[PDB]
Amino acid sequence: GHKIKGTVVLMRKNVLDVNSVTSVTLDTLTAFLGRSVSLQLISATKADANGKGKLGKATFLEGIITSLPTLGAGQSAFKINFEWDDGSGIPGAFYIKNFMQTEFFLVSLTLEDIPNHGSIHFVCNSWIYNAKLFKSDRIFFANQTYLPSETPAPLVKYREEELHNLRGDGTGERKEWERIYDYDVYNDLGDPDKGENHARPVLGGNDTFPYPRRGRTGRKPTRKDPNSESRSNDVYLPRDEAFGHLKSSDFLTYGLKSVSQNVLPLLQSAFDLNFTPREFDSFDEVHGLYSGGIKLPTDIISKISPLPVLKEIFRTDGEQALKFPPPKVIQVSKSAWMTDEEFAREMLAGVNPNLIRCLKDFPPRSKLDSQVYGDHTSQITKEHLEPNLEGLTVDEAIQNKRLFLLDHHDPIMPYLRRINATSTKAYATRTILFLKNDGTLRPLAIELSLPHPQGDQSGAFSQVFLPADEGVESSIWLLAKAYVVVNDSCYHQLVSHWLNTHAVVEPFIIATNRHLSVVHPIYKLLHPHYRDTMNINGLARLSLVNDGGVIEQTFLWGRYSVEMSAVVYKDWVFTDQALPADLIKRGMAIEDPSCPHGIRLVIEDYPYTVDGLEIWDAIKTWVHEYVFLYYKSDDTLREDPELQACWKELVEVGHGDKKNEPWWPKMQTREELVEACAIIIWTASALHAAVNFGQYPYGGLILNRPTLSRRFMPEKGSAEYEELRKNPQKAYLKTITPKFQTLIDLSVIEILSRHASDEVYLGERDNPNWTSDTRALEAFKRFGNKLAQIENKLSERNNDEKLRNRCGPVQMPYTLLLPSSKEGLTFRGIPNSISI
Ligand SMILES: [Fe+3]
Repeated sequence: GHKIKGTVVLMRKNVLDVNSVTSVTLDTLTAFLGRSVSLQLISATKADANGKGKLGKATFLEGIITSLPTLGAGQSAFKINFEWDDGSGIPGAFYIKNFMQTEFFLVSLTLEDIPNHGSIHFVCNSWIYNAKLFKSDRIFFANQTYLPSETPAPLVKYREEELHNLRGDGTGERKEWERIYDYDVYNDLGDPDKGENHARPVLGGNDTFPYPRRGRTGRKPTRKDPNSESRSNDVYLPRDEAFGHLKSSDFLTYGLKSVSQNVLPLLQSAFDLNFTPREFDSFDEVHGLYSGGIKLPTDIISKISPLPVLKEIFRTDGEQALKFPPPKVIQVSKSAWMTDEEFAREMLAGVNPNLIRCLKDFPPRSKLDSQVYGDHTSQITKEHLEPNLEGLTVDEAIQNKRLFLLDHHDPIMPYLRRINATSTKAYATRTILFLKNDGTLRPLAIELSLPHPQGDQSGAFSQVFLPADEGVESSIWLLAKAYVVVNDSCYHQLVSHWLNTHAVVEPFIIATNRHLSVVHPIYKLLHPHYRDTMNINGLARLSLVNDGGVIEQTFLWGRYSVEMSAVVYKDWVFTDQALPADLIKRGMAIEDPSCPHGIRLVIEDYPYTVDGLEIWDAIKTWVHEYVFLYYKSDDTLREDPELQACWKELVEVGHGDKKNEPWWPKMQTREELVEACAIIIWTASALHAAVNFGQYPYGGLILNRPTLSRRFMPEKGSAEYEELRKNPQKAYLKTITPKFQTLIDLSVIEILSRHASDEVYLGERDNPNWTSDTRALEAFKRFGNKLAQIENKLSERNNDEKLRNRCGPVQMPYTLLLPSSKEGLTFRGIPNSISI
């Protein structure tokens, strides 16, 4: 016959494992070499008795390869030669068995060949556990992308069985070594076994709290409630969805889990004891968090300094102190955050730049049901509006599209009575803003509403606040804006960020692994965009969005945080997530064929939107060229059974509480697929980036983005209005997030706002050689060069002195949508995925 020459690249557990890597020819690789690892090649063109591809001989690893041009940090290569000939046909897949015992990460196999056949490459990227754990061996396919014509006949069944194996069905407790993808509802956030103070409602699968599904973990049900799932310190995810890293430090989720499992208890021990004041007393003390920091006791700066990942996150000085980095919002001016101009600017270029709407009718109305803040309206009046600017009437301002609204009235309202019985004291707020002739936005009125004067039957008890530049009235005004911000923070955290990116995306990763083979073109398109997502979500179920967790302890909606986001999810519409649709729904753009992206913006200098359209367009373009390389006609897409079962399950099961909505694209047209794939990529990439990487740079100062309010507005004559009059900084501080919780927030948002050093960016960036299809490689290249052109374009805008909203009084250039970034707390970079 002949020998096919093989190269296997893999990575040792010790090189990727969090417990080993902390730290980061003696020759360890010898153990991979006797009878330790086998491979068996599978024919793509020659079949057995009943259709299935013929198997070569299981062949063991033969020899260490010291060096190759393409090798790479932490990678080890091994020679292996497969006995094969003309008659065995061409290899298209292979089986690997690891007899070793310790798992390793299989990166790739390269076969240099026989025939006029070129090299066959296989990109595996899978941890291979001990063969005894399996039943049918780990299978990998070559490079070649194939619609489910599935394609080569001898591989058709292997293609289908791999998927059947991945779906696993839906019983059993899920184990570490497994790769089994399925759905469940959010029945695991509570701890009712610890008491019914800790029970939380199940989210999804019901009409009160509909929600996307999450990865099934199959633990045993709680003792006290058989519809909730026992808690574990170890949350399952399909193995391989959990990314390892070569540098200690890039294990960001470790740092998050440790903030709570370790840094928290031992920050109380110097509060719940007493080495540091329990409360801030001036704005100067908040700023010293970035300068000399807080001094702590040696006992406990030794418990929270010699732990993993958290070194390169808090800055020590000599000894005691836990320093924070100065956030960008204060780097040029420490006081600009208080400006009305910066308050309004942040609704266009801030952490949550998503929400503003154009006022179409007046006064603003509520969509709440039968009481009257809400069938009719808001209590802001025409005389409340126009102070120093241009003498248009409200009707004229509206007609000329110059009035805008930030409406945080309806979601918190029905829960206000309850949240206001805790330590939290909160309002439902609306804000009206006006676009000046200078193109910057100005806040004109803030309405602060509470429930049920008497009741919850004709219901709003509201007061309105108007701008003031001097005196007690200007402190009252700063407190009004804070009542707005605390509302905005919470909606940003639970809805714009958690729900709208993390939660909603997860069912797509499940649907995709369950139904599209790794060889499917659509699987390859989308795959980079799911990196580490299920992992970050698995940890947020454990430590972020859970009954005792940091989100419940920090943000306004408290204990009702997650259920409230399920109610918001009642209004979530997939196709309104596309940016252009989002802008039109909010009144922020109008369809217009004259213009650069078919859209004319109201507010031209809206940073998020103007930069985001560029990125949106670039993704849709790439998604179009790709999908039209593979789908010859709309009929070809209607005929794809993997794409159609994937879509069906997504709509019917994954996002199953919305199964009967009318807006779901039917995958009957190639355009509809491009639209859905662009939305998914958008969500996981640029939207998530926009709403996540500005958290520390903007909210790293608690004063600017407080997370909760604890005191009602000082009244009239009272002592607290007199205290306001005397030491307004202290009255400000009494109202917002206390020092303790500020510390935890900062610690968490600091890690969130960082990019790991091994992040993979949109930027044209991908893992290795993911496809042997040269047209797709090329189109992919055109996509990166476009991103590079847009990066220049956007940098040019930040240097355009006429676009004041891009900088503001804070002198903080909007760079969140620049595709490239170096790493760390940067204020930029678009990851392919929701990876933190
Ligand atoms: Fe995130």
